Amino acid sequence: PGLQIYPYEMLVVTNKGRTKLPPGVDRMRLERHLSAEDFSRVFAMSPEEFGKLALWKRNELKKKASLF
Repeated sequence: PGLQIYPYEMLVVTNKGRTKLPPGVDRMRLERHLSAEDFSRVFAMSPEEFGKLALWKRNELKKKASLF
């Protein structure tokens, strides 16, 4: 049960505004939207690298992507 992969930019809100996230988004878990080509290109790590990381490192990274 995972959220559909979004083309990052689909969630990469670049203009404040209380915008609404795609039908089924996870703030603290936005990464679940980043495609493998996006996660790996976003966090320079294998989508998996994350599936094995921690909540902290994950946070320190997600913030690097703005998916936090």
